[PDB]
Amino acid sequence: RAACQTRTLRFVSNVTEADRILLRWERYEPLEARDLLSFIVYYKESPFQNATEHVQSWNLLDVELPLSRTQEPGVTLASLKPWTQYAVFVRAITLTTEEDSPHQGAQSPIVYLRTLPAAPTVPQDVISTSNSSSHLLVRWKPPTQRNGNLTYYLVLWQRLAEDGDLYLNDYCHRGLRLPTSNNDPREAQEASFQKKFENFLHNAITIPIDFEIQEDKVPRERAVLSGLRHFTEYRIDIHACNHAAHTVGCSAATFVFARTMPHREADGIPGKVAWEASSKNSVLLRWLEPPDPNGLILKYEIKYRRLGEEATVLCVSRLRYAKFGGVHLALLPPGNYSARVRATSLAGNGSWTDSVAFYIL
Amino acid sequence: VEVCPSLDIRSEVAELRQLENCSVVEGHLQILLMFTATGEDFRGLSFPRLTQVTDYLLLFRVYGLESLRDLFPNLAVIRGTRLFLGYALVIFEMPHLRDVALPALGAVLRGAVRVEKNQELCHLSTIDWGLLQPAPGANHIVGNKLGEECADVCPGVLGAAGEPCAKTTFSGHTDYRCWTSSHCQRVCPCPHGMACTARGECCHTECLGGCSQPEDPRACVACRHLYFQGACLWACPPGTYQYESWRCVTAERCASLHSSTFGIHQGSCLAQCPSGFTRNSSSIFCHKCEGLCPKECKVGTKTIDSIQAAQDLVGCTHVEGSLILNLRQGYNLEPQLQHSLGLVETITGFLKIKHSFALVSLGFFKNLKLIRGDAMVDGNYTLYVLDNQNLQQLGSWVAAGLTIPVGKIYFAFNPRLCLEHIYRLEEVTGTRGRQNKAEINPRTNGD
Repeated sequence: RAACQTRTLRFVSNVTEADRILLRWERYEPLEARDLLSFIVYYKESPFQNATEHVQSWNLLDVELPLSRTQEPGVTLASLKPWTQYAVFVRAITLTTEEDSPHQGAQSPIVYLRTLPAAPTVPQDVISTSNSSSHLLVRWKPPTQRNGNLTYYLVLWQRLAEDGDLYLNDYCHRGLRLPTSNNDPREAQEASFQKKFENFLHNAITIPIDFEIQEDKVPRERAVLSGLRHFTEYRIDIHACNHAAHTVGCSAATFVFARTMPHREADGIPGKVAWEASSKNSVLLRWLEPPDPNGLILKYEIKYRRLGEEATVLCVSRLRYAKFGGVHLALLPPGNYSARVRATSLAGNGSWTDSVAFYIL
Repeated sequence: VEVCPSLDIRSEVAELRQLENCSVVEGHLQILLMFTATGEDFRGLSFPRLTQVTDYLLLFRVYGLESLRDLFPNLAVIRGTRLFLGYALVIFEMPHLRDVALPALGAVLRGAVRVEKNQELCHLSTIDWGLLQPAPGANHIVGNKLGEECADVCPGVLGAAGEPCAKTTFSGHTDYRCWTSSHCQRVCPCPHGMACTARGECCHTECLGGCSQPEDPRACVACRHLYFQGACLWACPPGTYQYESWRCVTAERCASLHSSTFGIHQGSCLAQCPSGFTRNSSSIFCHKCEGLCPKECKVGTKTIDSIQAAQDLVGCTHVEGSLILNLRQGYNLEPQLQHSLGLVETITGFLKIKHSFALVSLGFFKNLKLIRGDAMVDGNYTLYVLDNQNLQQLGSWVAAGLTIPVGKIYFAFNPRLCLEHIYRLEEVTGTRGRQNKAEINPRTNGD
């Protein structure tokens, strides 16, 4: 019926795409008469260059040869993962009803074709921590789909300015929860939501080209960022890359937000606290703001007390402090008074300064 | 004032320029994936003319954008005719975003709100969604900045920007309601869904979002029920019909808007008539179907290789083209292929079946009645069954049901197809002498 002496079919043209493979081979016209034949193409994903024909594991594909003199048969394999090796070979069928006629089957050598690479998947499991006030340590995992030969990771970190609402407020009333640095130890609708927002990112590419983005390239799956400001938040974008100068580019970012450790003594008050009393029992105390605090200064707490009795505290906002450059203390019994001042920043409480002593008569 | 169909914007702030003259988006507005965007590009960009989005609003990874208070300073109503998985407003993974800030937002007619994974975004507990949505319990607002980690400063409260505004109750909390530190939410005394103005007196009932004069339908900024000729109406005038669930159009206008499958059943000019109704060429109104919808499907030469490749034809009755079945790797495909193919009643072109090793029988063409043969296989063939290793029944679309006007048939290499079935097909087709030997001849089919 079939499977007679076997001929050889040569591939005349191969085209590789990101997820397609176009193939052509010479037109094997049968040594026959008003008969019929067609080809069947076997292709399977084989990482290595060892594979066995005829056998399932393979994926079959029928191709009827066109009825003309030009346009060699050709096929277009589709839905192929990028940067994968595929073993392909074609085989003629040439089923005939002739009584006495050679069958003369034909097939082709197994040929391995590699499809073009594309941008890889976003990095997975990005974690970050701070070991000091000017360093950030970042770790992650390789992308799920490398889509090529992994070469490096593009790391970008951008400084984040504090929101303006902290600047205008009175934090003596309605206090808020202060932020902290980083100390990480370095359902159908939900699935559809994540699937849609992953298909959104599948078409996203990145060209490997108070706010200033600075670039870095890292070979391993870990990075250290140095020279940062103290107690300032940073946004970190991490893209996986491969041969991407001509490819569609690098991956999409996997940004995380990390804050550096507070500076230990950035909230200290410079110089010494001066004063200038008034004849109406009211006294005025002056002190200059810290130049570079941890984020910003929320309030000033001043502790004053008469010589001998208990202590009294007073909270002052930025607005009240800046309205006159200091603090007024009125309606007090005459005597010798001692005062200490502290600054409160986003990191937390500051350090008490030296005592200032004055008199009221 | 402007049509402005649904628009997706990506990858460039320049692409955001297609809303210059837009007034009402008759669709969904998407802004996403703007990696190379800074806080300077979005500072000088504003679209004050946009005042309504019919479908929904989505924002996804727009870098540099800090607030929507400048992008859409006059956006008022989100109709929510269709939803992004039930959400009319989605804001996801937005770096640098600090507040939602839609200061002119009047209502979200239908759909929930999803504001997730914006690490720098707060001012979300200072807004009551009860004065915006009718069912605020479906909102999904998690993953943002910690609620107690930022000061949701409203223009009133403590020493702030200035004049305060009213406070309501949303989830058992009586606190100030505000959008940003300067703009704060708008309320006014009258029953729900009654838009008001600067004077505080709320406008006509049909108004929505806002107005300019009270108790004047022509002065509304957004029509609650229907819109026509700069006025808000409970229903369209008798000479017009609804369109996109939001405006009134004449018959010829909505006929031109879809230029063949449109219909005006139940006073609503849709794009495809619903189930149970259809129209072909008469006056455009989806009258009730007799017993089934004669869906017509046009394909050039639809090669079929699997059930998934055949699910396209689901529900088709008249096929304008040819079918080329080739099912080799399947197993017991008859019940699966009956659902897809089997409502077909006429094939204008040819029918070919090659190398179908998985097809035990051709019984999934039960309603097939005619194969005219307009598209005709080379060699003067219309029915071309070739190389079917196990094909026994050849279906039941026989006994005077079948009719092939032109073109011959061709059966070859069907060992298990007994010649009795082929000869019965020849008899019921009414054309037996059309073919000749070696086209049906044994030693190939019928062993």
